[PDB]
Amino acid sequence: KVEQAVETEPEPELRQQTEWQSGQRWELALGRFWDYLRWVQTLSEQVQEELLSSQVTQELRALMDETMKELKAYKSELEEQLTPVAEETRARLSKELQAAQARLGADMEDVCGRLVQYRGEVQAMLGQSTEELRVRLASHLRKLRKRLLRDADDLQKRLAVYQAGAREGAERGLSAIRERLGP
Repeated sequence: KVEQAVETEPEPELRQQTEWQSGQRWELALGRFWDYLRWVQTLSEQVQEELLSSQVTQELRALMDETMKELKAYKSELEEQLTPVAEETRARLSKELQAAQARLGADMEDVCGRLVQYRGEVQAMLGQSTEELRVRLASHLRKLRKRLLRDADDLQKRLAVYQAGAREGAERGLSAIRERLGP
């Protein structure tokens, strides 16, 4: 159930048109946050002043707000359709998209939570060691930035195929939205 050479039959152009029709709306919000959240990877003195307070946490909070506002806004419109497939390709992407959306949102939500978490324990001591917290945060956060990156890119592929929209076959296919669990 993969679009390897079977999609090139029904005209693979649908993939090229979708990428352009995407609009880069939702991809813009997250895209700008992708570099922002990953920027904290520095773990340098800069993170010490950003973590000590609700700085980094404040930023990440917005990132999840935009990507969620843009995704839900575009998702609703796409709800009227369900990619020009709905057979064997859409079925597979249906479950994949649901897993990608829950991932990006899960990892991103864990990022802000981890920062504020590791901070509370750090600020509780301060006078104590400064490496133990630097080695941990760098590691824990590292996994959050890595996975989130893989989920973000994968989520763009699924959401890209959903933006295509069929026409009549989708007009009666609420399955798409039914899986999105959104308005």
